Amino acid sequence: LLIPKVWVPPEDPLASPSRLAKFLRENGYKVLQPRSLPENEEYETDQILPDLAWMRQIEGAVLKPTLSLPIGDQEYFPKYYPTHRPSKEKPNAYPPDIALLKQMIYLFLQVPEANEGLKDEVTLLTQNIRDKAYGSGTYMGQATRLVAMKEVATGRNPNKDPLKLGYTFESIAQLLDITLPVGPPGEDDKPWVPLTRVPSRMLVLTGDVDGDFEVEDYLPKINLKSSSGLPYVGRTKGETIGEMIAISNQFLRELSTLLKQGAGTKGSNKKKLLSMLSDYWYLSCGLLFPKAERYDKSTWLTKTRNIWSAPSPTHLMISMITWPVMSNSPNNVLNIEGCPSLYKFNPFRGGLNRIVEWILAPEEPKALVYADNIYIVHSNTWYSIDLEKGEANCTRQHMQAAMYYILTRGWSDNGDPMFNQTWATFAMNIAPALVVDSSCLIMNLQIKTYGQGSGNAATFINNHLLSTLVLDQWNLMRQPRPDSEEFKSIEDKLGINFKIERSIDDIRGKLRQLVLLAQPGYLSGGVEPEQSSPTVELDLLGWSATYSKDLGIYVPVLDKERLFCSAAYPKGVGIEQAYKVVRYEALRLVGGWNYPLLNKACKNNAGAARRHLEAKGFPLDEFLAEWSELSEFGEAFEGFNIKLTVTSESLAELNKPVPPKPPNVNRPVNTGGLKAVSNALKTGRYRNEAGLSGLVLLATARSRLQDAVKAKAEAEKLHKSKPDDPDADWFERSETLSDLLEKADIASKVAHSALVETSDALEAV
Repeated sequence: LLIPKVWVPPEDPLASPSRLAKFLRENGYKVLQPRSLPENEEYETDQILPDLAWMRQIEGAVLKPTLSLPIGDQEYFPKYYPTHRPSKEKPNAYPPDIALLKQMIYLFLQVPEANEGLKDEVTLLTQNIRDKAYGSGTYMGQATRLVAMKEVATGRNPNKDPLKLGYTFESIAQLLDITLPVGPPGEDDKPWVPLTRVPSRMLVLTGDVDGDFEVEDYLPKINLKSSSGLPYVGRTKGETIGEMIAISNQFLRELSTLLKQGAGTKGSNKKKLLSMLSDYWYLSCGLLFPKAERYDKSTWLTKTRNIWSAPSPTHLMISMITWPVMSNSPNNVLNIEGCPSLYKFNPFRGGLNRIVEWILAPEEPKALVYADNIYIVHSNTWYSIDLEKGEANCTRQHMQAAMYYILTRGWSDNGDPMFNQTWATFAMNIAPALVVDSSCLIMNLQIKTYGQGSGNAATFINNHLLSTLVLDQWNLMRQPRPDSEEFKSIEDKLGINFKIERSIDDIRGKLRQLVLLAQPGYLSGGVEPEQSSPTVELDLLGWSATYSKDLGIYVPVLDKERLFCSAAYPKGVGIEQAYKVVRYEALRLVGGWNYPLLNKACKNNAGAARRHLEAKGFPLDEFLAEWSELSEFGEAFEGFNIKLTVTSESLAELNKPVPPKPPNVNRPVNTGGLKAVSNALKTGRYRNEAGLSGLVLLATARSRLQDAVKAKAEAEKLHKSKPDDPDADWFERSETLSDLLEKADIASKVAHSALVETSDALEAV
C-alpha cells in the first residue's frame, strides 16, 4: 500500500489482575502482600496549614478551602487502572500524519526528472508510518518490560552495592566533583533557606495583604499537570498541592519527634519509628504509568516503557534536596575545563559547534556524560553508549551516595551542615528506600520495583552516578576501546549493564568533511534547500552535526531517524489548525529545515493553516506567544524567547554563538579530568573534602535509624579531635568514627543498616 490503512492494535492479553499476576508470578517477579491505607477525609485547610491561610485570601490561591487527608478510620487497598491508547476498540487515538505523506509524494512527483535522494524522504516517512504507532502500549507491554528490568537488576549481571566494592561516600563524591560539579542554592546576596524546615515553611510573606505584595517561594519546581501519585489516584499535583504539603509536614514532624525520643522509655523507640514508616508505606509506592511513545507495532505487546509515578509528598521531599542545588549548577564541558558533563547542554547558540571542536581536538581517549548516556571518543571512533535500562541497575546505596554528594557539596558551608538530622535521616536512610527497590501499583496489584523508580526526583542524578562509576572503572583499566572484552568486563565489576547503541569510525575525518561538502540551504547561502546537506549522526542527546557556511560553524540537526519518527506520528475555535502550525514549524525548526521534501511539505501544510486561521480571524500571534509549551520540542527553545518561524534569518539567530553561562561551584574542579582523580582515589589515600558534614552523614548512615542525633554528636566530637588538619585522610576518620559509633552502641549491625530497616518497615504487613 502507498497510504497504509488504519491500524487496529492487537488485543491486550494481560488486561486483567488474574492474568497479570499469573504472568509476573511465573516470571519470578515479586508480588507483595497488599497493604491498605486510610480513606481520605475532608478537612479545613486553614486548620491543617494555618501558616498558609494567607495564600487563599488572594488572587491565584491554588489552595482549596479544604483538604483530603489519608487519615480516615476505615482503610482500603488502592487501585490504578491506566487507559491505554490506541486500542483494539478505539484505534483512532493518534493517527499517522497521512496528510504530510501525501504532500511529500506530491512534491516528489512534481520534481521533473527524478531524484532518488528526495524519494528517500517519502520512503523513510512511509517506513516509519507502517512500522510504528504512537500511544501508551499495553499491560502486556508494561509487564514484559518489567521482567526485563528485573532481569537487568537480577540474573545475568546482578546489581552491586558500590560501597561493598571498595567505594566510599566521599570516594564517589570526588568523582562527581568532576563528573557532576555542583553549586550552593540561591547564589545571591540573599541565598536559600537551609534544610531545617517543613515544606509549608518554604513559603514566606511580607506584604500584609493590606500593603501591596511580597511572597518568597522556596519550594521546588513541580509539574502541576503530572499525576499526584499513590495517595490520590486520578488527581493531578495541581489539584493536590495542599495535601502534598500537609502530608510532608506531618511526616517530617513525626520523624523529628521519633528522632528526639528520650532514652529509658516504656517500649522500644525503634519499633515506634519503624511503625510510623509502615503507616506511610504508600510514600514508597509509585503508580506504574504507561509512557506514551512511538513504539514499533510488532512490539506493542512486549515493550511499553513505564514511568514510576512518585507520590507527591515523596517527590516534594526529595526535590527540596536536589532541585535547589541542581537548578543552580549549570556546570558542564562548555564552561569548565576537564568537565565531561553535558548536564544543562543545549546545541543551539553555538553549543553543538563546541562539542564538535571538542571531538576534533587530538586528545583521546575522552568521554562526555549525561545521566545514563555515555559518549566516548577512542581511536578516532565515536561511541554512543547507553546503560542497559539504566534505572534497573540502581541500588539503594547508589542513591544514598548521591544524597551524600548533594548534601556535602550543595548543603554545606565549608564543611558546615546546612541541614538538621531529620533531613539527614530522610536523605540518607529514608528517601533511598522509598524510591529504589520499593514497589509500584498497577491495577489492584502491589508489585515490586527493581532498581530505582524511573521518575523519582533523583532518577537523573542516580543514573549520572552510575555512568560516572563505569567511567571510573574505564579509567582504571587504562581506557580500553568500548568494543573490547576489557571494556565489557566493567559490567561484572559494577553490576551495571550497558551497551553500544551507535559507533562511527574516522569521526574527525567525517566531521571535517561536513565543511567541505555543505550543500546550499538556509544556513549556506540563505536559500530553500533542494538537496539535504550532509550530517554526522552523532546522536549527542539526540542531535546530529552539519556545517553552516553562513555562520562558519557546525550547527545541530535533529537525528534523522527521530525526526522522521516524529513526523510520522504527531503527539497529542480553529485550535486544530493552530496546533498544526506548531507541529509543522517545530519539525522544520528542529531539523526539518535540512531535508528538502520534509521542509517544503511542512512549510506548505503549515502555510495553509496560517491562511485558514487568517480567514477566521484567529489570534494566532497571541496563541504562539509561548509556543515552546505547545511543542514536544519546546524544551529545547524555552529560554530563547524566539518567534516560531523558519527562515535563514531565524535559523541564523538561533545558532549565533553566545557566551557559555558562568559555572557555579565551590572548590575548583581538578583540571586534570576524571582520570586524574580516578588514579588518585585508587590510592586509598584521599582527603575528606566534605568536612564535618561528611562525617555527620557517614555517621547517620552507619548508625541505627533511631540514633541520628547521637550519630551526629559522635561526628562533631571526632571532627574537633584533629584541630589542625581534620579532613586530612578520609579512610582514617572513617575507621575511627566506626569505633566511636560502636563504643556508643549506636552502630547498626553488618547486614542491618538504617536503609534495610526502613525498606522492611515499608513492606511490613
